[PDB]
Amino acid sequence: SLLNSRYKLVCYYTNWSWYRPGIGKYSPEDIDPSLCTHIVYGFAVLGNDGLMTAHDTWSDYDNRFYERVVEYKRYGIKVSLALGGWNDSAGDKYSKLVNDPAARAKFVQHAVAFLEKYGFDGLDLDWEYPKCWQVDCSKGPDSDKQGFADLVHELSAVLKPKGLLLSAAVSPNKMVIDAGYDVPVLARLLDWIAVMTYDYHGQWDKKTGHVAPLYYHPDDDTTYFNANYTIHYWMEKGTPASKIVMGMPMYGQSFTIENRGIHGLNIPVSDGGEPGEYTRAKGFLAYYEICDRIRNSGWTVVKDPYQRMGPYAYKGNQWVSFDDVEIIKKKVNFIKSLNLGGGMIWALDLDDYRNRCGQGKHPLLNAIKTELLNPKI
Ligand SMILES: *[C@@H]1O[C@H](CO)[C@@H](O)[C@H](O)[C@H]1NC(C)=O
Repeated sequence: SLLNSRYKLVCYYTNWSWYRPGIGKYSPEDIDPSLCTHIVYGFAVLGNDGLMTAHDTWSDYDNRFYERVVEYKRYGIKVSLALGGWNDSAGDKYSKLVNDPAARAKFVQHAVAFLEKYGFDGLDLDWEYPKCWQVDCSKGPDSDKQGFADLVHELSAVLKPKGLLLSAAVSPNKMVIDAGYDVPVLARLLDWIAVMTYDYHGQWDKKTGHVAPLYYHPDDDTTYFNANYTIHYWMEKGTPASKIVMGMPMYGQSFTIENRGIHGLNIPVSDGGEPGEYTRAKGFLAYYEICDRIRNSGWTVVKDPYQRMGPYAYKGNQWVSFDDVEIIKKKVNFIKSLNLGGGMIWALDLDDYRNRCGQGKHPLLNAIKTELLNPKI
């Protein structure tokens, strides 16, 4: 059992996975509580009044999704609510909040009342990102760093005496870490730091690349776009290993490659990949969409014999990089070897929870749990 282990397994739940057809539909009752130590609910958002509020009132309130996920506390799981996410981070509202001490003071008392009203065990901060709004460091003021650090302190001061948790999902990008994070403050105050060691590469690069490399690859344009660099950088900046939980993607980044008759890494790309039937997002495919293309649509799979990264798969002008069970076990061994706090997944609803691909239900997440519980490194 994971609840008896020395590691966390932090599972993100997404309320919008409900709005998918057929086998892609995901509900709170689909959560498998044997596979997580912590569940984080994505997402609440920052309202126009500077107060945390439900993003989807139809699901979160009218259909009681908050209560139906907090349900899983009865199994010994810690259930947190996440604030923010990529879409909520587009503008300046988080910046406006953290640069105004009076706005922070009002937000903090309301936020803890919000958590206690619905029974949440904690708050997860997912601002992407302080200073570098949606990764553009030219947008925000440097004071976002001190503002966010002070917000974390002020939340911790109210949450911790109540026994409530405080965590944050953070950038894997050296640039963002340098510009937006006061790492020693975050490392001291947060119960864990969920490092989003994925989306290193995607359609925005205009060439193919892996969503979540583990180690440096010779063809990389940087030394630092891999999980091994990222995790060591967080520690070098002052983060104890026990506070770090390493993110792992249950999905792939997809590409429409240019017509040049090649299919490897770093080949020119004209657009994101065609949307999947269930996830409906150009450039994105759930694992259960990827594994069906391999099994039943003849996509060719290319694996790294050195295991610096997971596989990629392609057919025609479509190309996708993702993590398979093999590289997942490698990443979890990495986690154990550095004595990190554990692992994190994005997201529950993107793994093959229905056993559509015949490897068993939740093949990626079960691979993580099995390897976390295996004493051998
Ligand atoms: C992982 O990163 C560490 C610290 O940056 C480095 O010493 C080591 O060479 C890396 N491991 C690889 C590339 O396999």
